[PDB]
Parts: sequence; C-alpha cells; structure tokens
Amino acid sequence: KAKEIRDLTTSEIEEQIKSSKEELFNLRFQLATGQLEETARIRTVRKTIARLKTVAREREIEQSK
Amino acid sequence: RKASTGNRRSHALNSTKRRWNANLQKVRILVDGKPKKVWVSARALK
Amino acid sequence: EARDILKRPVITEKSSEAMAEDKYTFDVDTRVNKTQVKMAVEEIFNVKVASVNIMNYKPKKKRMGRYQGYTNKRRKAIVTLKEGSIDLF
Amino acid sequence: IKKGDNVKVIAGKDKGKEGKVIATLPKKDRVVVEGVNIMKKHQGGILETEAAIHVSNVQLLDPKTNEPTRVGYKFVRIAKKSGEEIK
RNA sequence: GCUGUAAGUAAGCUUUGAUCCAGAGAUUUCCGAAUGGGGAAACCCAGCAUGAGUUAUGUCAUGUUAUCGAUAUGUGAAUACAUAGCAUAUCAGAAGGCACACCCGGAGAACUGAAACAUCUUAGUACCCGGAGGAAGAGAAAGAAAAUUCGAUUCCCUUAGUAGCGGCGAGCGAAAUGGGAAGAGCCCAAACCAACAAGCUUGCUUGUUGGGGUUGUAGGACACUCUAUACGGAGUUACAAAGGACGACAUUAGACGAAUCAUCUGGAAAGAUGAAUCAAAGAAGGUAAUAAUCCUGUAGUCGAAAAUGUUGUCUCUCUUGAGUGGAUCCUGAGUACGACGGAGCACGUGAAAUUCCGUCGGAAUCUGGGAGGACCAUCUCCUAAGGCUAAAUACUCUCUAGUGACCGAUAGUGAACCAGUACCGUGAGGGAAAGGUGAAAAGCACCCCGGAAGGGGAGUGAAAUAGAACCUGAAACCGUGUGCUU
RNA sequence: GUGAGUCGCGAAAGACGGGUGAGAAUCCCGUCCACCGAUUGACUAAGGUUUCCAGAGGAAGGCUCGUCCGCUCUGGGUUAGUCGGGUCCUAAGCUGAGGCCGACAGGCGUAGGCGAUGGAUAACAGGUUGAUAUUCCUGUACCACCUAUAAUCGUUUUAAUC
RNA sequence: UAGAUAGAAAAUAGGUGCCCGUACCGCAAACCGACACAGGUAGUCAAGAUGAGAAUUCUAAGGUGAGCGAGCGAACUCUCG
Ligand SMILES: [Mg+2]
Ligand SMILES: [Mg+2]
Ligand SMILES: [Mg+2]
Ligand SMILES: [Mg+2]
Ligand SMILES: [Mg+2]
Ligand SMILES: [Mg+2]
Ligand SMILES: [Mg+2]
Ligand SMILES: [Mg+2]
Repeated sequence: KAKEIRDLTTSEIEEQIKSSKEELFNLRFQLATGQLEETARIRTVRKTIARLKTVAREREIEQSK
Repeated sequence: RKASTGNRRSHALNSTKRRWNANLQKVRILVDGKPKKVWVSARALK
Repeated sequence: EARDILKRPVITEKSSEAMAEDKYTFDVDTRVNKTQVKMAVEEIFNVKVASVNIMNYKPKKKRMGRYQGYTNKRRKAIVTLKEGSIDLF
Repeated sequence: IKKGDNVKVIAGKDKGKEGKVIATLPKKDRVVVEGVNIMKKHQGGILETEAAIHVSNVQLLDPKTNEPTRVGYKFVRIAKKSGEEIK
C-alpha cells in the first residue's frame, strides 16, 4: 500500500484518514473490554495513517513549488 | 574610553609591591562638533 | 478530535454502580479541558447534558524486574447523562 | 543461506549422516536438522523434539559428496565444485 | 525470515523481495538563550488576524506578537527652526551552547625555594573574564650585521646553561652567524585631475566619489618618449576585486574472493598417525578439544542511483607596461622625542639602549629622519607615526583503519554487569560494592516426606560434590569420629 | 571469631472463652477489667508522597512468635460555576526598558511587573461506599453572562442611558 | 465630570460557567530527628460533678491496652511509703 495513495485526489486522502481513525478508535475502545483477540492489526492501521499524511504533506510541498 | 588603564605595580622607596592604575585623564564637555556629551581627554583638547 | 481526546474506557464495580444513574468513566489523553470532552463526546454519540466532572492521579511505583520505575500519569473523566444512554459492550 | 535442502553433518555427535533443514536462525548461527533429539520435558517424561547445531555442515548434489558451496556467477546463483545446480 | 534488550503467549507480515544496511526528504509534543506576559525548568495567563462548533456566549485549530541595533518611513517641539522622543516596517544580524584540550587579550595571587625573610623566586603559573579560529599569533625591514654582506615571518637543531641580569645569594637566561622544514608578497594615506556640494568674495577651498599613485642603490607627482588596448595578455575566487558553468579522484551501503580425505582416542576433533592441495590469500577470530584447505574472513580485483569533499579546463571575471628628466610639490602631527612614575625586552634603575602605558611639554620635511647597547663625530645600513596575508607549527570532545616485551576484575576509565547509579548532604559537591553454569537450556518429567522451603530417589548431560547464592574452591573459622594421651 | 548465647529486647494492666490454622501468651470475634479525657479525642494547614481499601502470601523487615501490618503480589480508589488558590489588589522584598556607574563580569535604580501570612469575593442540611464528600443525589438557594420577550428613551443633544 | 452613543429592560423563560488541589497520618509508627526512637511539631472545637478557674481527682464522647513474656520474690543500684 504505497501507490494506492498516489491514485487519489488530494481530497479523498482526508476521508480515508478519518474513517481509518474511527476504525481504530473502535478497536482501541473495545480493547480494554477484552472483546479483541487480534493484536497486530492495529499497527497496520496506524501505519496507514502515517502513509496518508506523509503523502498529503509531500504533495502539499510540490503544490507549493 | 573610561577604563582604569595601565594597572601595574607601585614600588616604594624600598621596593615593596602595590598595584595602581594611572587612571587616564577624562573630563566631560558639551562636544563642540556634536551637540551631546561624553568623557573626553585633555590631550585631545589642545 | 475525538480520537486523541478519548484514550480508553474504564470498567469496574465503581462504574457498575455508576451506570445506575447513567454515569460512565473514561480515561482521556492529558492536557484536555473539561469542555472539549463535552462537545466532542457530544460530537461522536449525540449524548449530552449532565455536565462532566473530572480528576487527575499522580503516578505510582512498580517493580516488575527488580528495577525501579513509575506508572504513567492518568487523567480520569466521569461522564453522566440525561438523554438516552450509550452501550458499546 | 539454506532452506531445507540436503547436507552431510560431518563434525558433530554422529557423522556420516544426512538430512534436511529447518530454521537457520541468522543471529545465533544455528540450524535445525534431523540428527539431534533432546529429551525435553514439561508438565512428559521425555518429548523427543529436534535441536540445533552450529554450521559444521556442507552440501552435496551432483558428486553425492560434501563440497565447499561456492556462490559463483550471476546468470546470483550457486555453482558448486563439480556441478552447478540450484541450492 | 521478522515482530530490539528480554524471555513467553497470541495475533499477524513476508520471492508482489519483508526485517536489515546506506544516502536524501517529511514529521520533529513540552522546558531550556526561551524570545507575547508571568514563572518555584518542563506549569499557568493573555493578546490580535483567520477559521471550526453554538441560536448565542463560553471552548478550540493554525499563524502572529520580546529586547538590542541598523535601515526606511511618518511624527515629533517642552521652543518657531528642529532636534531627545513617539508609532510602523525590513534583516538567515546578535544574544546562548561548548572540547576543563590548543591560541590571543584584560585583570591577576599564596603556600613554597631562599635552609628565616620583606628585594627576588614560585610566575606572569593558577583560577576568573573576554574574543576568534580550526588553527591562532607574528609579519614583508625606520632589521640583523661589520663582509666577497644578506634582504618577510614562524618552528626544529646548534651556538649556550656561553655572554649577561642578580640582597652578585637563591636563582634566571638570551640573541646573532650557521644547518634544516615551508617558501609570497601586496592595497591604502598624501601631493595631481574630473564630477557634484555649502561657503558661490563672481578668489578657490574645503565636503564626497571616481581615477592617480605606493618607496631608500631613494620613490612618486609634474614634463617628455615608446608598449598595450577593451586586450597581447597577465587572469588566480586562500591576501592582492568580487560573482558563476563543466570533467577526474576519495568518502558515506556492498560483492566476488584457491585449496582435504581417512584410522585411533573422544561425549565431541580442528590432536597423533598417514598419505594429498592453494598460496598476490600461513593476518585474525569462531567452529563440542589447539584448523592455511568447515564458516566468517584476508591478498587482489570490482562497485555508487543520490549526496558530500577535493582537484582539473573553457566558460568566467578583471587588468596597460616600461624609461628618461627631477625646475616645482608630496612622501602618514599634538605623532616622534624629553622629563616624571611604571611595566616589559634574559636585563631588578643600573652607565641602560631598543619597545609600550598615563600626566605634561613638544621637532624636522631629502642638503631630512632612525638605528648600529649611555652620549658626540665619521662611516655603514634602513625610511615609522595606516592596513592584509596560505604553508611549515601546537592540540584531539569525536570518526574511520590499525598497533602494544599495556591491564585482564582489590589492576585497568570511578564505571567490563542497567554507574556518575543506589547512597550521603539543604547545597555546592563526594561516591560505592557486584563478571564467568554447560558445548547446547537439553534449566531436574515422575514417586516419596513435607504446609511450604529443602531434601532423598528417578532421569537430561561425559561430569549435576557443574543444578542456578551454578568453572576451579585454598586459609581463617566451625564441626562429626577416631589412633595416642590427660 | 573472641567477648556471649552474655548486656539489651526502647516508660504502661491485662485475663478468660470460642474460632482459625500444619503450628498460637502475641491473629479475628465477643464478655469482663484497666487507662487519657485543655485529651493518647475530633478538623484542617505545612510536610511526606499511594503509606489509603479489598483479596491472597509470609523469603527477608517488625528488636520475640506471627495464621497479622504502615512488608511483598495482584487489583482498585481522590469528581467542585459557590471550598483554599489563579483569571482581583498590595506592603516588606525581588526583578527592573530607557538611564547613572564601573577593567571585564557586573553593581545601583525610575517607569512598570511579580510576590500573601493580610484586603474583596456567589451555599446550606441530610443521605451514601470496604475506600471520596459544601465535589456524587435529594431537596432547596445564589453570582456573572448570553440568547429570546415587553409596559420606559426621543437633535443623539440632553435625556432614559455607558 | 472629560468623553462614548440610535435608544434602555423593569420581571419573565432558557441556557452557558475553565485550571490546580482534594485519597491517608497530620502531639504521629507515615513530618525533621539514620531506627516502627520516652524529643520538637503554628492553628480551631474542647462536655459532666468539685472548684474562682482551661488548676486538681474521677468519668462522658470517643480512642488505647503501648510488639517479648513466664518463674522466684537473694545481693547490689534506682524509684516511692
Ligand atoms: Mg543567525
Ligand atoms: Mg622611565
Ligand atoms: Mg606618553
Ligand atoms: Mg578472581
Ligand atoms: Mg485464647
Ligand atoms: Mg499537600
Ligand atoms: Mg514520637
Ligand atoms: Mg471542666
């Protein structure tokens, strides 16, 4: 998942960020209830958010020059 | 300039030790080429 | 945003009695005014008035591997309701 | 650098033997192969799992004989002493 | 294959090339020079613009907000002129940090030695402060010297513990000639001209640029003769003026990289025994015991998309260079020098030069002036009173690669291990002890007593009197029994 | 190691029964007894920093024993528009633009600013948990503020009005 | 008062209301005192009979039984009659 991101509009980038955060908050918020058995899934999510914001920032630069 | 200037030894008549200044002459004046005031020597004011 | 304003839930016998008068207990990220929690928890569930009360805690000690170290800071916030109710369990 | 191919363990407990390998463990430098069976125990009287050794091992493909493995030219690919088939 | 140290479990990732390695880039909460205000460091409180959400206020997101100076503005009036101030804007300015190292400058001690001590020495050391550098300082002759004179500076040797200073005691201590390392010399000021400027004496002169010109064997100006020509060229961006293009080499990840089999012992061979091999590689370390031929490796060779650094050639810039004559002018002023007190020059006021400091007096203009160790004369040499300058050198917080008739746990960093820690003290600050199972965790299933701990057994292992307070296990010290004796 | 199983075991009135437990002068329960009572009581500040409560454990700590603790292990607990404080004020004092002074450092000091032990400031009673109470609920109150609504104003003067 | 500025809001309804601290001991076993130490440790409340009284003696409220004890009842020391 590196150039799935490059296929975006610079506006869809925001929405998948938000929805990924709600996905996450669902998991974090279940997590102390113990409903969750999945452990390593969260890393994938948080890393995705890192990617989306990274690329958004890079294009933020190259839309500045 | 305003500095204790030349701080070195002072010998007596039998050459004990003592520190001194030679505090260089400065007297203040309304400067005759700029309307303000500042410490100024005499040696310049010849 | 909601995410970095609500860090965890909390459950215990205390909260269990608390849910009689429709109360709840969350743990937040630190450095959050009381009011942001109100408008934000409002933003995320549409539940509301019965304003908030809140505290802090100082960090205790612990020895798990015979080396000294402290627990983490903990700001706990107690939410209470007048408008329906929320269950996410 | 090995993923389950043939060997001849030469310089350990009992030699002249062959077998096929499991985890190589790049850090500890210790491979898993049939040829050592510790009598581990948990709460059985014994378990008979499989244990490891350091690389005292060698490969054999064409000569049916141990040789110094020799990754050669780029076509990388292995190219042994006498014969050059895949590792 | 991976999910650090750090086990373990579960969830998952990975030839569609993970993890890992190297270079670039993005993020980079808060305190801290801390810089919007305040502050008991890591907390609090605001402001303004814009923008979220509210019916609306409360609430938030981002940005912005210190001082100083140095420029551009307006504005200024206590007094009219107009300055002091006042509001605003710009600056990659500065502040701070540090490697307790190396350098320069300011200030600046005492114990001590003297067989005591005041001159003196220690010492111009320490610490303090300041500044700058990666090197600094110094510097291109107002020298050294006395001949067949040489012609920046610095460092090393040597001259020399000589000559000399000194209550002539302690002690201190050059310099030159010579042998070497490195080798570099340049721009201003002034007299002259043009331009503009107030006084326009309508006299020209001062005020500012440009030219012009930089010295002792005197030189420049001024006058004259040729070279050059917007260049024949020298250019030299490390001084000498300040900008920019384009190749080679090294560095930051890496790869290739020759060669051996068996018998005995063994728990295990890399040893003994034999017979064989490579060598630009027999350096080293690991591998169940001591290995050139098992692995990592070395000799050698190759390799960089990107970045950096140093070097090179065209761009690039920028430039006239000599000679004669010397009528007239110019060659750095409250300077040089003297005295008075002082310092520093190896040099203590001594006959004491030469150089610097403070007060005070106070020269000359090339037929000049300074030095040549008081001072005058002749002779000889040099031309201050303005500035810049690479290398040779000193040091290593740190990195890369290496090394040791260096240490091998009471040694060595204080620190081999979770140490500037625990701890002590209000605080500055001072400061510990503590390595090793075995080859591999194979880390004692199971029975028995026991509440447990601990143990006897059984088993893993060559060995568990190697069983975790785990290699080896001495002496003190404590016991149990026993030959002899009391 | 010796000293030495010796000095000491840090003022004090406990006793009995019943339980527990492997095991009790010391632990829990009760009955009696004794003690303080301008206090060995109750409430807060400074101060310390989780010692607080529940459930287990007893290797060492406790000057004995210990089935227990303020020791260990796991888990869990501290709620404010009105309370003390800040968004209000200030003395002593500290800092102090510009500024005066000093060899450097820095020293003094106006403007202003920080700084309470003082000044002003809107809340009470009960109930409630093993552990929080003017904080939670229960009822009853208060201050500032915004929004919505109207009985008064009439040059934006002066008048209501800031 | 200088000044702002068209021109309020009586009493009504409704809402909005931040940070810190809050547990426990606090004449003590938890603070300073190296100790679970016969020390100090500001302040508020402080009942009953007797008494001038916060004195004294005995008791409420409430809290405590003091973290080694059992024997014998000699010297000797200490404390009291
Ligand atoms: Mg800067
Ligand atoms: Mg003199
Ligand atoms: Mg003078
Ligand atoms: Mg040793
Ligand atoms: Mg009993
Ligand atoms: Mg407190
Ligand atoms: Mg006490
Ligand atoms: Mg009374």
